[PDB]
Amino acid sequence: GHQQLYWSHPRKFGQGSRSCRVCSNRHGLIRKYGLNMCRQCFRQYAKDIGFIKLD
Amino acid sequence: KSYTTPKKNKHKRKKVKLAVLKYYKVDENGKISRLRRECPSDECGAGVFMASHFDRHYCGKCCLTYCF
Amino acid sequence: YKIPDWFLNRQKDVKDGKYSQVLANGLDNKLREDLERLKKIRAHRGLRHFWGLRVRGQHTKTTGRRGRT
Amino acid sequence: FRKFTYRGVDLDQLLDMSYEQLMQLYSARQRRRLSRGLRRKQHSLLKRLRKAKKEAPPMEKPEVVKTHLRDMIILPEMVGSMVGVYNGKTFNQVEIKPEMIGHYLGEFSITYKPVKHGRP
Amino acid sequence: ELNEFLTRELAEDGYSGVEVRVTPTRTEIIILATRTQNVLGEKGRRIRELTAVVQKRFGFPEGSVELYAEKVATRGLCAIAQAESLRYKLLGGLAVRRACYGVLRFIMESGA
Amino acid sequence: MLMPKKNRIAIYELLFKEGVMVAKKDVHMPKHPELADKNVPNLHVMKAMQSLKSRGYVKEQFAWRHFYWYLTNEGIQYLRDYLHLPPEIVPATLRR
Amino acid sequence: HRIRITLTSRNVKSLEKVCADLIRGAKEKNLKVKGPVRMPTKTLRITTRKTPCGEGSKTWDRFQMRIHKRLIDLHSPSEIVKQITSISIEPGVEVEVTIA
RNA sequence: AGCGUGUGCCUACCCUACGCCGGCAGGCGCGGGUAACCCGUUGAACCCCAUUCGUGAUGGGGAUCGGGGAUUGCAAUUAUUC
RNA sequence: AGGAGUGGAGCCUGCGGCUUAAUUUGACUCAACACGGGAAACCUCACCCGGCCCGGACACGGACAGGAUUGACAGAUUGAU
Ligand SMILES: [Zn+2]
Repeated sequence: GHQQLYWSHPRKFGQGSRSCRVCSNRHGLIRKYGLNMCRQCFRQYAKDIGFIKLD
Repeated sequence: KSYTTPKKNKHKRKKVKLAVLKYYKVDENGKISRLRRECPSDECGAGVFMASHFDRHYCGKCCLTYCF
Repeated sequence: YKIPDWFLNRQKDVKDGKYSQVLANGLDNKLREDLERLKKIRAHRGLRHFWGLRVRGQHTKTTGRRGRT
Repeated sequence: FRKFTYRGVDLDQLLDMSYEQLMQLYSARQRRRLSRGLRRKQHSLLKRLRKAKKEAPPMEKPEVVKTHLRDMIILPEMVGSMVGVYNGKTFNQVEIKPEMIGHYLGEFSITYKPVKHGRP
Repeated sequence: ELNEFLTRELAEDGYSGVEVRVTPTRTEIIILATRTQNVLGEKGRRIRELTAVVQKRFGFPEGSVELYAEKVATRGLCAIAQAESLRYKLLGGLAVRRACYGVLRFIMESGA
Repeated sequence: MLMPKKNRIAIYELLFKEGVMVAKKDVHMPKHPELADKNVPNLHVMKAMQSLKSRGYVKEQFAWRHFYWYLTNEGIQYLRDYLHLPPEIVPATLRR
Repeated sequence: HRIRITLTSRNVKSLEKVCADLIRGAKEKNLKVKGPVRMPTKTLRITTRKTPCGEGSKTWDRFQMRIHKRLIDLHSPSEIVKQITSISIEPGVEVEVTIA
């Protein structure tokens, strides 16, 4: 009943199957290399990982 | 608040007091008897009874309805 | 006369299902009866054809000014 | 009065005829619709719908059932009934012609009304 | 993630920085703060508590990490510690001008 | 809020041996990772130990998508009162 | 008999000085060793916008690692290789070993 | 030719050579790669050589529209895409 | 001094306006208009039409083992076992 009403829409694909690992949002994700996080949290936490500006 | 659509309530449990009287019966001696059948499933207990409707019945954890 | 079945302009017709290669009057009459079939059956594509707009479902907010004034 | 024929087969021998050759007789879209396993993992709505269409009233006007699903493939077993269909706000009470076969139920349910332009 | 976790944690102990040293069968990390007698807790309770926290959270086998605690020398030359000290001074209701003059006087007394 | 009675006792006894547990911030995925030997939900655990936070036995602070929790002397006293164990046994949080 | 030592890091000076440490240890142990060979450094390019909102001039930021990789071949028994990789461990570099 | 990319914590969606079926998009086994190793000596386009076309809204241009066949997905009608 | 162009033709996309149960909204000279990394079939979703669950912790006063609620099969019901 309610337990199968809660699980009706599969999450095997689409934008809803992933979100940002910090701010928990579903816009502007980075799926490269397993970051799985949005571009502006990436800008906030870029240089601590090692993403340093040379180019 | 009071909208255009009227409010409809859920399945309210009526206070059916002294339902234990419907579990068993007392004869002249100390022997016991029942008016409800026994579910033989392993998921059902040995003391768990089964419902009483006009045509069929209904189990507890089993939810099997034996129909002819 | 050794022509493949997929090399035709009309395959699996609605009336007989045979593989027919229509001609100019034939294609004109078949398009006319198909348009009147959708108009009689009252589908979305028939309504778009009766109104005289696009049937393939694309944007026409900005384009399509050549239909009328 | 004309004996109408759909894809070269008449109504009786498309009515009593089996599902896999029906899928063969259909087009490419309906072939993939019916050839992707059992319609039970997600199409229980369609299952209950065509069984509620399968139960039949006596000889009068047919019963009305309402659908919230516009992606129905028309079958020979459910043709000739009276079905209302949801478009988003109201229900479009429409009749099933014998020539519905091969289409979708959403095509015959118009959603947006035609527009009219006055003074911008 | 570990740096964000420790900045969320040690808001009153004056956290400065962390380093991760790789070693087989020993995931050695060293914490750094402006005070070492408060990060351990009572008889070193909080340090092994957060050791159990990171061993349960990050999926490592038990006993992999062993967290030490080192007091940073020349605390006035670290921007994190001075910013946290100024935040602590502002949180006490002090005026911004006197606190700013005090921290800049301490910074120039440190030798910057 | 209809937690089975075995679940709260299971949460309390896993909390007794190690005085911290972690929870991913998600009320949708039900299966707890390191409670793989039994069917234990996640939102029920979250709401129950949030009620423990509301009482004040534990201390709760937030993270990226995870939770962390603490056990004080009053918290382990309440846990020993609830589980009905003598004070001769000590949790590993307060031990070397 | 053919043990292969793979070294990867991000800083180049620490990696070259620990490669010098390995080659000097192999020289003082008086065994046949081969010098390091340099793979091309794979760049880690991710380009993203600057502003959070959708206002302003279209400006972009470019970020990079410099993954420098070297590997050496040791014609030596495994026990001395195990004690060399047990000693002299730094957080700058990463030591990977394999055998087939 | 050169930047690159390529089997994943929640996850299950990777890159494809080789051998058959089919005009075609596509289908099954067959193997490698956690990557200077395998796709891949990445036989790319433009360009070059030889016929056909001959100033014509024309073999330029391909909008609009009808039918049929495939893959993705739990589902494509308001043509998903080809 | 020039070269390539745009603005003219068709198409894609965005904005204004009209219409709509709803056509969600920010941004209007450089310094907005293929911008929000916005190529939206479902999630996205913030808009509308419909019905369920609480995801109202904790204190105070009522209720309580004789009982405080959830979990449904026969036939009507939207939309659904
Ligand atoms: Zn039973």
